[PDB]
Amino acid sequence: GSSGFRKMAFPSGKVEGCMVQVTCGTTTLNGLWLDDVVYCPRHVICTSEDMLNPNYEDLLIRKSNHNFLVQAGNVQLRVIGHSMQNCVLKLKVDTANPKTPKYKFVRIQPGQTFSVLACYNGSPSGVYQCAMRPNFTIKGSFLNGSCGSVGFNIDYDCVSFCYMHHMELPTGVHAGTDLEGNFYGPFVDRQTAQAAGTDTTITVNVLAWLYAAVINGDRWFLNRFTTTLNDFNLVAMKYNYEPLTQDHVDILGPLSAQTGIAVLDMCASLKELLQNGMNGRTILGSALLEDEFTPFDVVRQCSG
Amino acid sequence: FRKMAFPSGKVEGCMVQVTCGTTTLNGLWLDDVVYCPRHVICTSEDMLNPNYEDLLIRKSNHNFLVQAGNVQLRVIGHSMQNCVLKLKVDTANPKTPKYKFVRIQPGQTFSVLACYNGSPSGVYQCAMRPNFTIKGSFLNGSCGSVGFNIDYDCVSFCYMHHMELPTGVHAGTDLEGNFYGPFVDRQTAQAAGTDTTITVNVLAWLYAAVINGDRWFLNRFTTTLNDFNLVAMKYNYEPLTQDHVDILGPLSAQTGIAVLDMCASLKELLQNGMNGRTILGSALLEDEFTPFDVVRQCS
Ligand SMILES: Cn1cnc(Cn2c(=O)c3c(=O)n(C)c(-c4cc(C#N)ccc4Cl)cc3n(Cc3cc(F)c(F)c(F)c3)c2=O)n1
Ligand SMILES: Cn1cnc(Cn2c(=O)c3c(=O)n(C)c(-c4cc(C#N)ccc4Cl)cc3n(Cc3cc(F)c(F)c(F)c3)c2=O)n1
Repeated sequence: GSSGFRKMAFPSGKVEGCMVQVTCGTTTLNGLWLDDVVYCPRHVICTSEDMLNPNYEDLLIRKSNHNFLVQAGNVQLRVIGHSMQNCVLKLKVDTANPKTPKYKFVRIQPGQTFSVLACYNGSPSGVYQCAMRPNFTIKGSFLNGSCGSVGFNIDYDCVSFCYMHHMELPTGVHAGTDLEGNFYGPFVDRQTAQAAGTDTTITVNVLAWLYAAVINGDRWFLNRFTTTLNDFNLVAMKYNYEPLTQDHVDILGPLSAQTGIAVLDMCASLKELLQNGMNGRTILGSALLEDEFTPFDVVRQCSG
Repeated sequence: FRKMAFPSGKVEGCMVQVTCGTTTLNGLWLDDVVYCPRHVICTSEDMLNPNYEDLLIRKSNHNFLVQAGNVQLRVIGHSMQNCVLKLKVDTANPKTPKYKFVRIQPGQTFSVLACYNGSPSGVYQCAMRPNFTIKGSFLNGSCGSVGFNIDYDCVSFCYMHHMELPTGVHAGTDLEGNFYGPFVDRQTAQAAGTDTTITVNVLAWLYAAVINGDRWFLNRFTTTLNDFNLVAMKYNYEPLTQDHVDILGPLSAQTGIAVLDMCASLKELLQNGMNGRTILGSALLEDEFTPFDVVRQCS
């Protein structure tokens, strides 16, 4: 049929050119170097004696510039200023990053997707795509030493940084901040076991992925039941799916036009899947309903 | 575990576009040579069965438009090597990474940088299927996009995309222009043969499950390699080679589970099914993570 379907990340080169390593004493993690400032998680100034409940502002006033070792590949960068914005440490260095891309800091909404460049000791190791969960965690793939890896989207030639990785929660999901240092979700940069709120499924993204499945020739789940938007949302909420808004229906328009399947008709298919299950069948090779592709992700991949 | 691509920056810096007339596709610029599919020299009249030798004889350096963005790179020599065109240019790419060309085996995974008009659009992980296709994601204009692995600072290029087959899977060559599989670069009826399951990767996935403490399927037996291979083929699984056994060695050592004991465990799963149980939260056995991917991603 059409031309295949995969989780796809943005090319990571523009972000790779910004990754550095930041060390405080025995403590090492990753930083992001843009112009003459390096941004990283402030937890780097804590020690194991501090980590349970750090007083960051005490820790920082006791710091000197020379306490921070910033390395870009093989070159050591001189720190000539330091400050802290929320949970992000900013180190001013005496040289600009020549590879600084055009960029913006943005705070993303639950449901939106982004790419993550996982790094260790300042070196990029892998790229993958994630979503901000409705409970403001992310289901990433990160190991010890990934602290400071960033998430982003690319538009034309501009990198929108939206995430900086801080921690792994006990359930194995991940928590972090925007680039102003504000956590997504109710989390705190202390080494304490932290639970997230109950998660829900991102309905508009499931619908977008069902439209991808149709574009790829997988149509077994379609039906002719009718639904209104309100009645679809009542069933959705019953199954811990997020509400679908009229803005969602509008954003699904291009996918609906391309496949000739009305958005509310696709909702009636999803309603049936939620009530009856998949009967051990798959959709796009998946046994589960996938909710980490946005409408934009689908269109870009299947039309653009 | 999840599927990760390699950081794509080293390959991004090698992508260019190649145009002949009104036809444009992607090329790879390493040192002073640009590599691209030779299909670029065909017209819509040539496509069913092109005479590539003839079409190339009629080409001169001045007929090829190579661009890095809007910047044209002057072509100073051309040749064809199997199904790849090689265009020598007058500028060595200053972003050339350390690199090798390698030809991979079925089962091996790699990252694809999908590009359109020389501009990278996205990166994803893929496996070479046993039928020598990939289940990629590509649109028209993606011809010449490449697949690669990175080891330390070195980029091992293993795939250059040529075409989509009627089932929507993809076919291409190595960087010496030799197709994976029986495919040819012309618009004919060619079809992917029936595919099979990549046994060595399933085994690596079971090892990953064990490492993470998910070990219910470890049965009390062992098997010979021959008996396992004969049973595997009955379930449309690939037979294991001696090289597969060897690449499983680091996971076998890490878990203390002999390769042939894990084979016996998989044999029971094939013969009996899951009983409704899951492995790593999946009712399905995954066959697109290699033993390297498990090592790479658990560490
Ligand atoms: C398994 N895994 C998956 N993702 C991760 C990411 N990941 C790391 O990369 C990492 C690291 O590299 N490092 C280095 C430290 C660290 C340890 C000490 C000590 N003793 C002091 C400072 C730090 Cl930053 C903590 C880290 N932590 C714990 C942590 C991180 C925080 F920013 C935080 F505010 C908090 F309260 C706790 C972490 O979660 N791990
Ligand atoms: C939906 N989709 C998914 N993957 C793709 C990749 N994809 C392209 O990107 C693409 C392209 O960009 N282009 C430009 C051409 C093209 C057309 C003409 C004409 N007329 C002449 C030369 C070429 Cl290279 C053919 C292409 N083809 C067809 C093709 C490509 C071959 F190299 C080949 F040997 C063959 F016999 C047939 C293709 O498959 N498309």
